[PDB]
Amino acid sequence: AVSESQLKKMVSKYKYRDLTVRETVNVITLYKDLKPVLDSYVFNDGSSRELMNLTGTIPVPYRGNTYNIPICLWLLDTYPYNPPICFVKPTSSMTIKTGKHVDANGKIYLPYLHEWKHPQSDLLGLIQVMIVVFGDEPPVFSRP
Repeated sequence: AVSESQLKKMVSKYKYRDLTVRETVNVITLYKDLKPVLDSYVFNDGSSRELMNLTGTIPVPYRGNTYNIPICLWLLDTYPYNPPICFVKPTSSMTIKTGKHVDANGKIYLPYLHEWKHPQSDLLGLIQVMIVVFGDEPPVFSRP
């Protein structure tokens, strides 16, 4: 994976670095296709900041098969006290299936994010929710 020393260096400007690093470790230890990456987040204001996101796939059972659903979770620099900004990340070969929990840009909406409160709310709990919702209604299509 990535080490915690590397994670601590990557999120060095975060307000709650040890908590963010611990939750990230737990996620990438469990979901080995999620990778931590530093990238520029384009805010609504127009400003931009360098934030860590978790990007990759999570395993989702759907009607007799397990699908690798591509996602992106952005951690704000006040993580874990504000929720991540979450997207499904379809490849060039994929479409986004919109619905109650997913808009046309791939942004995800869930009661868990709206209701987010630390420490009862965390990235592992969130991913469990995504696995249930996407298991009911896959947010990405790839064939007719």
